[PDB]
Amino acid sequence: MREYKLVVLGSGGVGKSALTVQFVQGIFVDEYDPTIEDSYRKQVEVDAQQCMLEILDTAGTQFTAMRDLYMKNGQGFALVYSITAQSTFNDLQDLREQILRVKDTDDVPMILVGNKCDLEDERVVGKEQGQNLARQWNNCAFLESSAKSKINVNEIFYDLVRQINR
Amino acid sequence: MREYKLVVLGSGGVGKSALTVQFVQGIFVDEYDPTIEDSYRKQVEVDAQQCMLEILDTAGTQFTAMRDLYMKNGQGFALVYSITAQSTFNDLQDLREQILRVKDTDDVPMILVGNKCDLEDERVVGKEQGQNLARQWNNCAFLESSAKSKINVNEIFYDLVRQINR
Amino acid sequence: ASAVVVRVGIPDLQQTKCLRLDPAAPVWAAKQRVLCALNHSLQDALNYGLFQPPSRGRAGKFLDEERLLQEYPPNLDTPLPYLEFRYK
Amino acid sequence: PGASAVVVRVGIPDLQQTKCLRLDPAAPVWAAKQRVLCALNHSLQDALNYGLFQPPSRAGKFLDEERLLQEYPPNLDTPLPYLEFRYKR
Ligand SMILES: Nc1nc2c(ncn2[C@@H]2O[C@H](COP(=O)(O)OP(=O)(O)OP(=O)(O)O)[C@@H](O)[C@H]2O)c(=O)[nH]1
Ligand SMILES: Nc1nc2c(ncn2[C@@H]2O[C@H](COP(=O)(O)OP(=O)(O)OP(=O)(O)O)[C@@H](O)[C@H]2O)c(=O)[nH]1
Ligand SMILES: [Ca+2]
Ligand SMILES: [Mg+2]
Ligand SMILES: [Mg+2]
Repeated sequence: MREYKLVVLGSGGVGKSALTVQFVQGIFVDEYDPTIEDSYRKQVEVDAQQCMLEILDTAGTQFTAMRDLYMKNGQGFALVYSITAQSTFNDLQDLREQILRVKDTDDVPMILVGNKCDLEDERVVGKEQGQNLARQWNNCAFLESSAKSKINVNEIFYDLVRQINR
Repeated sequence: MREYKLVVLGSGGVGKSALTVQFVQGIFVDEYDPTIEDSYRKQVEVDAQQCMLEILDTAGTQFTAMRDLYMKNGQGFALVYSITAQSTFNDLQDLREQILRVKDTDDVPMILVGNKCDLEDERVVGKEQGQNLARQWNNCAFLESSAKSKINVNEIFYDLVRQINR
Repeated sequence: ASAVVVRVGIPDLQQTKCLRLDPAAPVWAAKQRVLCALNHSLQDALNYGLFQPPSRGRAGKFLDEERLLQEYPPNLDTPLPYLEFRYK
Repeated sequence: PGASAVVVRVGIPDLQQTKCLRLDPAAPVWAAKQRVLCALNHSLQDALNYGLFQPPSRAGKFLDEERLLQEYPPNLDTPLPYLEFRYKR
C-alpha cells in the first residue's frame, strides 16, 4: 500500500477546504474558516489498488515558510480557482511556475480545477478559459467542480493518483 | 430524514452492479456475477440534507413480473447502457416506455447513463448519440460514467435525489 | 438438479440479495452461497448464520446447518421466500 | 488486513485442479479457505470438511485456521507459493 502526498493550492475562498472535506468526509462545509494548514489521511481504492492519500489543504497564496516545504514534498498538486472570481484564476499561473521551479522539471502531476460550478448565475470565468490555460500548461488535466454539489470532487484526487502512478 | 427509492436498470453486463457497489462501498467489482435483484441502503448528505437512499440493482431483460413491482415503487430511475455495446443502448427505449406506462406520466425522475467511458478505444456509441436520446426524452439528464475509474458515479444518484426534491 | 430463488437480507450491511439456493443441499451449503455473493465485505463472516425472521404465525430462529434447506418451509409473507444472515 | 494481497497457487487433488488466487496475508487462514471455496463454484461435496494444507518441503500439515495466513512463511522453491486443499474430516 503506497502513500500519495497530494497538495491543494489556490487563493483564499475558492473552496480548497470544502473540496477536501467533501472528498474526505462527504459533507459540505458552508462556513468559511480561513485555513493555516490542515492535513487529512484517507485509504481509498484507486484502479484496483488500496492507496493512502495524504491531502494537504493550504493557506492562501501567505505562510511562505510552509509553502516551500509542501512544494518540495508534494507529489501531486491541484491548483484551484473559483469560476465566480477572475482574480483567483489569474493567480494560478504564478503558483504553477513556483511549483515547477522547486521541482526543477515540468513533469509534475497536476490538475487545474474550476470550483463552484453550481453557481452558474455568478460565473465570470468561462469553461474555455480554464481549458485554454490547461492546454498551455502542457495539456494539463482540467476539471470544473462543485464542492457544494459533490460534482467532480473525487475525480480531482483520483486523477492525481493516476498521474503519479505513470 | 427522507427516503429515496432509486432503481438502476439496463441490459446485462453494462455496469449496473459495479456502479452501485462503487457508489455504496467505494470498490470496483471486476467480476461479472449476473444479478437477480440486489438492494442497498446508504445515508448520504445531499444539498445539506441527510438522505436515506435505497438503491435497487436489477436484472437484465428476465424477471418480468418482478420488473413491474420495482417500476411501480421506484421514485427515480437510472437507465444505463455501455458505450461499447450498441445493443444495450437500443434496449433502453422499450425500458423507458415501460416506466411511463406503469406510472401513467412522463414526469418521472430519470437519468440516462453511458457507462464504461474509460474504454475509449472500444467506443461504439458516440457521446452525441446519448445526448440526442436524452434530449428526445423530454430533455432528460445525461451522464457518461465509469464505475472502474469512479468518474460520475455519485453524480448519478445525487442528481436523481435532486430531481425528486424538485 | 434443482434451484430456487431466495431473498437474503444482511442487516449488518443493510443490503438484500436474491440468490439461487439448492433446496436439496444442507443449510451450511446455502450459507456458503451467501458468503460467496458478499465477496469479502463482511468482517468475522463465519460467525454468521442463516436466520428465519419472525413472520405470520412464525417465530424467529436460526436454521440448523446440518438439515437440508428444503426441510424449512418458506414464509408465506412475500412473493419470494425471505431469510436473513445474522451474527451470533 | 485489506492493505495487501499475495498470489498463491492452490491445488485441489480431489478435483485434479489447481487455481492461482489472491489471498490476504493479514487475514486468518479461515478467510483464505473462504476464498478458495468461492473459487470452486460449488463443485465439492462436504467442502466444509476440506482444509488448506502445506505440502512437504520433510512432511506436510494442515494450517491452523485461527492463524493469520502470514504466520506460515512461503516455500521458496516455487515462483508462486503453493498450498493444497485436502479433505480434513
Ligand atoms: N456555492 C458554492 N460555494 C462553495 C463551493 N465550495 C466552497 N464554497 C464556499 O466558499 C467559501 C470558501 O470556501 P473554503 O473551502 O473555506 O475556501 P478556501 O479558502 O480555498 O479553503 P481553505 O484552505 O480552508 O482556506 C465557503 O463558504 C464555502 O462554503 C462550491 O462548490 N459552491
Ligand atoms: N472497463 C470497465 N468495465 C466495467 C465498468 N463497469 C462494469 N464493468 C465490467 O463489466 C462487467 C459487467 O459488470 P456488471 O456491473 O456486473 O454489469 P450488470 O450486468 O449491468 O450489473 P448486474 O445488476 O449485476 O447484472 C463486469 O465485469 C464489470 O467489471 C466500467 O465502467 N469500465
Ligand atoms: Ca464523483
Ligand atoms: Mg477555508
Ligand atoms: Mg452483475
